[PDB]
Amino acid sequence: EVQLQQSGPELIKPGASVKMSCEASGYIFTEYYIHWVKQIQGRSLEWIGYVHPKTGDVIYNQNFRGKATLTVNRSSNTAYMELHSLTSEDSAVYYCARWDSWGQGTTLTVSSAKTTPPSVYPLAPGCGSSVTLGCLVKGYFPESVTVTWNSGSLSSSVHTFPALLQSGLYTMSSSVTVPSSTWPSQTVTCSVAHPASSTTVDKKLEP
Amino acid sequence: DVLLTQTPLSLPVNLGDQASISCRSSQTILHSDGYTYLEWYLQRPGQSPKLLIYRVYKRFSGIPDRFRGSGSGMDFTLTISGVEAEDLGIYYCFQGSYVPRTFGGGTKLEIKRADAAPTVSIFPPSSEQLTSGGASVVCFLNNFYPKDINVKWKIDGSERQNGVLNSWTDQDSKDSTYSMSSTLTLTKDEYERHNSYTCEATHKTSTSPIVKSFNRNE
Repeated sequence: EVQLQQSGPELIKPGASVKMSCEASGYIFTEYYIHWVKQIQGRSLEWIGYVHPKTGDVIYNQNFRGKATLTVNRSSNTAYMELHSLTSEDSAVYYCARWDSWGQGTTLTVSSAKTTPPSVYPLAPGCGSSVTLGCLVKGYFPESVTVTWNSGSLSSSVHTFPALLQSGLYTMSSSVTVPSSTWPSQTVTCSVAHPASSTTVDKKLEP
Repeated sequence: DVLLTQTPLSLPVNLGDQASISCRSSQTILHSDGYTYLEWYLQRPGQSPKLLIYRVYKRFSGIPDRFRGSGSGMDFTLTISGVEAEDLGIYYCFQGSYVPRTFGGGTKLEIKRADAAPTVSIFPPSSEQLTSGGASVVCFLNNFYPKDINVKWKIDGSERQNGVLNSWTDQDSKDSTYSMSSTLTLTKDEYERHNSYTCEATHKTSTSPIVKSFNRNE
């Protein structure tokens, strides 16, 4: 039924601007308001404003006046939000939402640092009886990466540790625990995907 | 602006028991049209917020009857009875009676379980890594409960604090445990001037720490 499709993630220099979209489908676009919400660190939520779709009128949160500009394209069933004079404080996940359904969110990173592909190193036991393996994803930018173990066959016994900052770049890791029977008799592989740099790294962990 | 304050910040609860979340506003949410536009949202990890309750009590379509909303004026309550495993997440209250519209800070529901000691695995720096001039020693502390835990690194028997970075997972959705990763990053030169590297996990499941170490010469 109702669905809001948001534009992809953004990496923008400080001081520049950016416009993200919110395509609606499955209902009459002119009948319902489209709100824009900012979420900080996946927790704190802030309402930015909504736009009268037919008349184009907009109701703003005063704290976002001069920072956000809400528009609509009635023809394409799309709502737009433009953020001006970006600073690192504007780095957040931005949602567009009807009263009924929310969009999947648009991640915005405001930084002068450029897209950095990750270094991937295996984590194998040195020189009972479950064996924990891992892969260290170090020095990438920006978020995010996805570590897939054995094409997804191993999912229940996986720990994805959230990324932290290290020397201005992100570092994360991922563990998998398997029966000592499984490895190294059978192959265990981590697949690191970093879409921002169009990179996929596959590591076959060796004893 | 109207401020929404939720209590508690974190709600540990057993499965099948009743959880209650408070939402207090600095001003009355009763609008001039006679309606009270207070809503409740749930955000599971990795997902967008989903609507649970609107206009104080009205359940959204597809929301089970164990979620109940109540209140008026400046005091509102979300009750869950009884808690299921899929209810894990953060619950927000939201008012739409004023401009600007404001959210509560969020209440993190937490599933209680029996105490579990962490499983500690230490990993020497990969040989692939030493070509870059640096060395990261990784220590995994997986599947422990409760979430409060302490990691201490030792190099040749002496505590090391410089170069330690830690990351904590959210509560696991299947076994309700927590995991943690600790990384000691040194230069290659310093890493090779020392022999034994130790990862010590201090957890309430024992008055003594769990010690996992390795000797670089082995």
